[PDB]
Amino acid sequence: SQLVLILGDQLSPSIAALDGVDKKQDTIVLCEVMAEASYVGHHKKKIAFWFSAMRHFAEELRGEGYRVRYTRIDDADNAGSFTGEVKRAIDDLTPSRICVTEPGEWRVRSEMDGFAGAFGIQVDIRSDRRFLSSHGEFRNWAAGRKSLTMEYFYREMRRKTGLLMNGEQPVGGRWNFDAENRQPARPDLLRPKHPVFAPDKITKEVIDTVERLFPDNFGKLENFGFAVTRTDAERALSAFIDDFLCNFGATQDAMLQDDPNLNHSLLSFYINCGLLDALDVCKAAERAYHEGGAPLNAVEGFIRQIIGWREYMRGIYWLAGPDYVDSNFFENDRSLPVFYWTGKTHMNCMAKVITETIENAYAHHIQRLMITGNFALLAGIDPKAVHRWYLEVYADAYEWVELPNVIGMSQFADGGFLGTKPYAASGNYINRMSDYCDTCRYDPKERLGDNACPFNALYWDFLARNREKLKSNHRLAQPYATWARMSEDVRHDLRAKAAAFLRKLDAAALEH
Ligand SMILES: Cc1cc2nc3c(=O)[nH]c(=O)nc-3n(C[C@H](O)[C@H](O)[C@H](O)COP(=O)(O)OP(=O)(O)OC[C@H]3O[C@@H](n4cnc5c(N)ncnc54)[C@H](O)[C@@H]3O)c2cc1C
Ligand code: SF4
Repeated sequence: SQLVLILGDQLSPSIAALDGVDKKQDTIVLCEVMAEASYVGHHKKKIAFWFSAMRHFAEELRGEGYRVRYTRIDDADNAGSFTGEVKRAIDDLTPSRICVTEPGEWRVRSEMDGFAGAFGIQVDIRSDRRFLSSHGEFRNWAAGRKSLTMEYFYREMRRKTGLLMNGEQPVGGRWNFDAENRQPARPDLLRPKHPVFAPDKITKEVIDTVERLFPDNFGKLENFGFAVTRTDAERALSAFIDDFLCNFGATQDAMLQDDPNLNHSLLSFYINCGLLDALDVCKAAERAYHEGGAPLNAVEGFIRQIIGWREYMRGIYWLAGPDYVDSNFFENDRSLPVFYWTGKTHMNCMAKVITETIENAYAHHIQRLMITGNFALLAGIDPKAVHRWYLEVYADAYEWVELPNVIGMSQFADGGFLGTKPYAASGNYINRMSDYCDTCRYDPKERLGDNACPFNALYWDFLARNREKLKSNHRLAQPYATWARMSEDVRHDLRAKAAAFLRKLDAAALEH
């Protein structure tokens, strides 16, 4: 008989490990196991989402006729590790083999590589076919290139899937419509509200348990609205296609104080644990285009984020190896400011985004990149500490997708390995793309003096102190030219102002 192990982010009835299961003799094993349980950064809503999502999946599998062994977070016998739980399961079920789908984390994959020797039983680790490229295919793709860029890989995924393909030509005569998706947005108070799902009996029980076992963890549990069933996740997909997809590209980079969601889909939490399938989501958007529900620049832009970025990050993560997390191109050692955990900062943009993170366990892409990520980059934060924050505070966070977004795209801590450019930006960018500055005590137009937006001096200081490593970068040529034409006294005053702000950070850090 088989022991079929299914992990917390593999909540799909077509997951590879269920291939060829004998429903009457095999047993599916689901275990609420948290290796980092004592890390208080993990958002309470994320933990509640994990476990509620997993308990509904166990019930769904039983309704399908499977035999399911379930261990809760609060079970007295919970061994606290996948190995310990698999050992407890072997004792009950006396299987002749273990089937499991390859995990999405370096550390968990290695642990499972040890099952065969630790238990003396056959172990079959199956390739996770929810991704379009195997590890080997992606490695061979990268070997033929020398400089990796997402856009090359995306073109290959467009051909492999057929999405928005007319034979071997892209639908509409163009591969990518990003150029049309970059304007700022004014508020639109008729934009519909996003779907929320009231907690059912199982979710309320998880919510109470999380409050009881992680009382001092980051984040609020109030107004938990995540879908936790396959059917409700699809209701969230439907809501996005009917209400927001047609305007998705229009506002893709915009930020608004009173609208935390704009036209984003808010489906990442569901795709990443298996309640939605990535290719099914793209096909839904593609259908919307042919039925006239959305324009091409919006549909292609949406699909590019999933079979382009999301599939690319997965390949980068496995190709870069376990020690990618140690990338530190600029040699930063500064710790993460405590206001990333509290929101208690006078920078209005940072305050609002961190607050939304506290309350919702979600922020949309341009806030992760250009607000909290940009600040950490400019401030010279240790990239590993930035990594820990993003992995812990967002409900769609898993290492394989978060790490290449933090190490590569946001912090440039790999020196540009995945092909992006440095996203350093001054307060002038935030003032154009958002209305955060309108109610901020600081002034985005000032770089010196007590009123000045902190991003302005920090932007120049970042460029100045990293000049040897960045001067050849084409996209920074104009900024470095402007810098070299300032007087020595102006350059000196900008760096002294930046030092004074970094000093405020260091003095607070050397409290705790
Ligand atoms: C510092 C940083 C950390 C990030 N951490 C994560 C993370 O932990 N988990 C995560 O899923 N995404 C992460 N991203 C990518 C992106 O910000 C989120 O996927 C997005 O905000 C999810 O919101 P949404 O579902 O409304 O996406 P939408 O704006 O509706 O985008 C549609 C879908 O495309 C995918 N997608 C879009 N952008 C990216 C991207 N850059 N990389 C991978 N997939 C993408 C997601 O599946 C998303 O659901 C990160 C980006 C940055 C800059
Ligand atoms: S002024 Fe500087 S700090 Fe205040 S909001 Fe605009 S960008 Fe953020």
